[PDB]
Amino acid sequence: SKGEELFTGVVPILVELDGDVNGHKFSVRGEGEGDATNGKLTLKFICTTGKLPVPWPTLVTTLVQCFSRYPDHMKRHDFFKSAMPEGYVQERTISFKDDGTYKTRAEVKFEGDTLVNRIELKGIDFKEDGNILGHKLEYNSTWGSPGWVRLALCLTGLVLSLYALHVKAARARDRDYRALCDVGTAISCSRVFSSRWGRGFGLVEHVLGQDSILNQSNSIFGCIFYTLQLLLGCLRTRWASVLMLLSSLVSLAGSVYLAWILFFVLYDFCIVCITTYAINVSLMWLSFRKVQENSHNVYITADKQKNGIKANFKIRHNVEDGSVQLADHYQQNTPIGDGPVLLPDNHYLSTQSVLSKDPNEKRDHMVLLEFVTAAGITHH
Ligand SMILES: O=C1c2ccccc2C(=O)C1C(=O)[C@H](c1ccccc1)c1ccc(Cl)cc1
Repeated sequence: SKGEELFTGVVPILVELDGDVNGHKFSVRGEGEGDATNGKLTLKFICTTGKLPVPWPTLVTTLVQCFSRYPDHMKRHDFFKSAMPEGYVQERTISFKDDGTYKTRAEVKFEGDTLVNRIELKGIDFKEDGNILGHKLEYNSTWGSPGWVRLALCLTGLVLSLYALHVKAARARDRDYRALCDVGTAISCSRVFSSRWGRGFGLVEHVLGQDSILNQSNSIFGCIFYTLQLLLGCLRTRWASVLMLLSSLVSLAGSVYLAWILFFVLYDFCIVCITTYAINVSLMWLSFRKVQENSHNVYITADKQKNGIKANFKIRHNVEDGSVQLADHYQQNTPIGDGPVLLPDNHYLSTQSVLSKDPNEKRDHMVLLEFVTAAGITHH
C-alpha cells in the first residue's frame, strides 16, 4: 500500500490519554519513536496529573499496531499501514476477570510527520480492594511469590515426601514400627514404601540397574519434584513454565503406574499415596494452564462491514501474591479516510514488551520497549 512508505524510517510518536477509572481521572502523555522495519517501538509515558490510579501494565495495550513488522509475504494483509496517513479509529473493551472493565476509543493518524495516538479511557465496576485499584500487579519483576495454591500443593507434597522417607528408614530399622499412615492391616504405608516399587518406581533396576544413582526412594524424587515445582513457581519466564509441565507429566505417569500397583499388586488403600496422586494431578492442571497462559498473540480478522479489522486476545498480568489477572480484549479498527485499505486474511501479531523505569524520572512513568511481528500465515 501507499501508506507503507511512511513507515520505512524512524517515526516520532505522540500518545495522549485521558482516563477515568471509578471516577479517578488522570492523564498520560507518551513520546518516542517507532521503527516498523524492525517492528520496534520505544516510548516513555508520564502520568501528567500525579499518581496513576491503575497499574501501568494494564494500560500497555491501550497506550500503534501500524509499527508491527509484516514480513514480505504478508504485506498485503497490513491494514494498519494502508489506512495511513489518514489513520484509523481503534475501539476496545477490556474485561478484567472478576473485576472492572475498560472502554477505550482512539484516533491514530499522522499530524505532519508525527504519528499521533489520542485515546479516551473509561473504566467502571472496579473493586477498590482488587488487583487494579489496589495496585497489586507486578511491574516487571522476574521472580516473585509462587502463589498460595502452588505453595500449599508443593509444601504438602514436600512434607509428605519427608515423612515417607522417615517411615522407610524407621521401618527398615524396626519391623514393628507403625507409621502415622499405617491405618490398618490393609492400609500400611510402611508396607508400600518398603516394596520394590518404593525405589525407582520399581523400574530403574530393569533399565539402568540397581547401582544407578537414579535408583533412589520414590520420595527422594518427591522432595526434588515439589521443591523445583515451588521454585519454578517463583520464576516469571516461559522456560520455567515448560519445565513445570514436563516434570508434571513425568510425575503423572509415575502416579498412574503407582496407583495401578497400589490397587492390583499390593492390595492396599494407601491414603497418603492417593493424596500425592491428587496433588500431582492438581500440579499437572496448573502447569498445563500456565503453559496455555503463556501465549501473547493478537488474533486479527477482516471486518468487511466496517471496512476494517477486528481482533481479540487475552493478556495475563502477574499479581504480587503469585496469582494471575486475566484481561479479555475485544478490539475494532475502522479507517478514518475514504481511500482504499487492505482487508487481511486471518493472522496474528506476536508482541514482546519490556517495561522498565527511568532512574532520573520523579513523575510516575513507564519506559516501554516493544517488538511486534506479524505471523499466522505460512510462507509457501
Ligand atoms: O513408594 C511408593 C509406592 C509403592 C507402591 C504403590 C504406590 C506407591 C507410591 O505412591 C510411592 C510413594 O511412596 C511416593 C509417595 C507416597 C506418599 C507420599 C509421598 C510420596 C510417590 C512417589 C512418586 C509419585 Cl509420582 C507418587 C508417589
